Amino acid sequence: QWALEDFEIGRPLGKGKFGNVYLAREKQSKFILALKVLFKAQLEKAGVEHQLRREVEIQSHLRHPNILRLYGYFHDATRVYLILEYAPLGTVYRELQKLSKFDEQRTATYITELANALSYCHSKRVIHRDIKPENLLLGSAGELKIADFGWSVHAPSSRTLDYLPPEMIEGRMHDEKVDLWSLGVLCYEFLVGKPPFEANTYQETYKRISRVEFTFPDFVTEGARDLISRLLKHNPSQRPMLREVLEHPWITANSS
Ligand SMILES: O=C(Nc1cccc(Nc2nccc(Nc3cccc(C(F)(F)F)c3)n2)c1)C1CC1
Repeated sequence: QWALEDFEIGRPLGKGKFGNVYLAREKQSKFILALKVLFKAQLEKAGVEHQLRREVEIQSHLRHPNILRLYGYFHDATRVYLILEYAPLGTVYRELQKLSKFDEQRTATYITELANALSYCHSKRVIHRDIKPENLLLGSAGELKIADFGWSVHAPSSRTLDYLPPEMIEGRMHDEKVDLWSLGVLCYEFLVGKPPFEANTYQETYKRISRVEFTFPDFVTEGARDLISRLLKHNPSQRPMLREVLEHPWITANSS
């Protein structure tokens, strides 16, 4: 039975959705971890307790080198506390704005690691549906880790905009092919420095996503163009399997 008294709190890592994440050390063992603090009142108001419950259930039970481990949880009067694996090298989000854009080797490596992780998730009937750079963390060896499971629905079939597929914004039926779409958007954003449907406006981004209207800058190689164009199909059925993505020649040539 964990309590706040069991941990020494350190620097704030991030300022989060429903509260900050802190660096923490467990007192007995000196184990370094991340403490995600969520405010109950704000969870009530947003009405996302189910998604939190699913998140907790999913992340505690899944075991993958490219998925951030969840060790446990506890609460008090005002807060819920998530006890998380600490990822030393931060978010791919910060990494992206620091480097501006990624080279093909770094990108294909990240895509490989994500595809492996999502392939595992999909085999356990878990669909992420909230994949984006700020939910992607880097471990001590720079290995990509899915940070959490977001505030999405995770069932095999269900019904910023930048990372959501056309079937999800149009209120249509959506499945595991959502994560393939997200993989296409990430691959584009990694190479270009911005997501393919980015706009100054929500209403415009919505239009871009629905029309699937994006263009490549000249420096995007044909192998990269081929994978991305395969992933960003309007019709989910047309999107490749994660298995095909892992075998794609551009991935093979460039991934570590
Ligand atoms: O800042 C550094 N590293 C760093 C920044 C931010 C986060 C981490 N690690 C980490 N490990 C486990 C979990 C998290 N979670 C987390 C990190 C950042 C933001 C949020 C959000 F937005 F959900 F609150 C959650 N972060 C590590 C240091 C320069 C390299």
